Amino acid sequence: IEEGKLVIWINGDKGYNGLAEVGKKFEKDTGIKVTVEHPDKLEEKFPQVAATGDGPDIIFWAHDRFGGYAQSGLLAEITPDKAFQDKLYPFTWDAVRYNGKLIAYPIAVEALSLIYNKDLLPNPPKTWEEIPALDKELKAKGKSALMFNLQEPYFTWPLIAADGGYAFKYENGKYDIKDVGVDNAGAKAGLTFLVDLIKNKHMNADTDYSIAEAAFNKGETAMTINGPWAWSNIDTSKVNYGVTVLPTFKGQPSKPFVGVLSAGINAASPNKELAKEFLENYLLTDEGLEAVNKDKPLGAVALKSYEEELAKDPRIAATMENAQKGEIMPNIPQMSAFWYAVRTAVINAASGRQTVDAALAAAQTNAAAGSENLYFQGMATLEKLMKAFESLKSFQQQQQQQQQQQQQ
Ligand SMILES: OC[C@H]1O[C@H](O[C@H]2[C@H](O)[C@@H](O)[C@@H](O)O[C@@H]2CO)[C@H](O)[C@@H](O)[C@@H]1O
Repeated sequence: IEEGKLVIWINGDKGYNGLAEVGKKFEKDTGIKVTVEHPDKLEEKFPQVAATGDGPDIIFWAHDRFGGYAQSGLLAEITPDKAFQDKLYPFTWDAVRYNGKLIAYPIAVEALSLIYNKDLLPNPPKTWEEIPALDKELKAKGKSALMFNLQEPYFTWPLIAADGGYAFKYENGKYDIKDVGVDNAGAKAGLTFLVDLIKNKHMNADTDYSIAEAAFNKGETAMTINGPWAWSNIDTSKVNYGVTVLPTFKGQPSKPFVGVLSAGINAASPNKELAKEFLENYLLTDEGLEAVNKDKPLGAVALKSYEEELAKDPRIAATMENAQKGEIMPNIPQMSAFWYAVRTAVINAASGRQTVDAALAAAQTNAAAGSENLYFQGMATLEKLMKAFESLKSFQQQQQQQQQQQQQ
């Protein structure tokens, strides 16, 4: 990878130009090309391209995926003096800490909130169960109650989790890597509620990120579930919008997974020296954040000096309310598998393709398995077994036939 550039990948829903403004200031001072890019599904791409001349120097993602990448030795260790570490809240350092080493620089705390249209809904609903009633209402008025991305379990998870669904059990400060609360009763109850919305045409399993965004912005649905990055496009559509706590289900709080947006450094990179300089000296400063937060919000930020300001903004105050009630994502390498399972479990359940009981039954077993790396060789084994057992039945039958034809 050409030394004396910085190539940065960051997800497209994020303030990608805000950050590219920061790579200008850097270029001004250092005279270094900073190239911000946003390829679709970077979380999946990075590991394929890492150790190559087309790897990124820096990669932005929530902390969850980084332990994955860390295990595979794709991230360089970051070694910043404690004076610096004191600039940002510790718990953010905690998120990017794997086998006691730091692997990314924390940037932003992200939690989904309930974004609602203050016109169509003067009062937004305090509970999930209120919502079918509020669709009857707005179905009539040509509108819809609620629309959020079903195609990512990030958004579906707060509901599942709400009656004590969990990914991997935390006990003795470690994650019990074979104990998984996807197919537990409250998780089952969570998903069953959501399928019942789809069953009763109160929501539509088609719904992708784009559509949900269109609908709320174009004033067609009273509610979405999203994070602060979404906020900038809704300002634009001048939709009078509030940003509140997600509603209780079975009178328990919605428990979103809380990502920490984090900037890891490609262990392949020659510019690890520069990468650190950029992130510490330019991005993680009240200037370089304000540069992004203006483009598309970071929501709540790792950097304390700035977050002190942003906290007053009662949207970011509501974002932290949701987080407080939710849970920080594990950063274990198993999360990749867990995510895949639940994506599919929720798809299948909402498409009808599988019962709720059946979908989570699988996600359980598949998440506990640890890796999506075995699906091919597994499915091949499974056929091999199926085809054998069929052969066995076939033989039972030729034998029983052959015995009837000797009794004659
Ligand atoms: O949907 C599963 C998905 O959840 C998380 O991804 C979030 C994350 O908080 C942000 O990076 C933001 O861009 O939106 C994403 C949701 O689509 C996990 O970080 C990710 O691994 C997982 O695939």
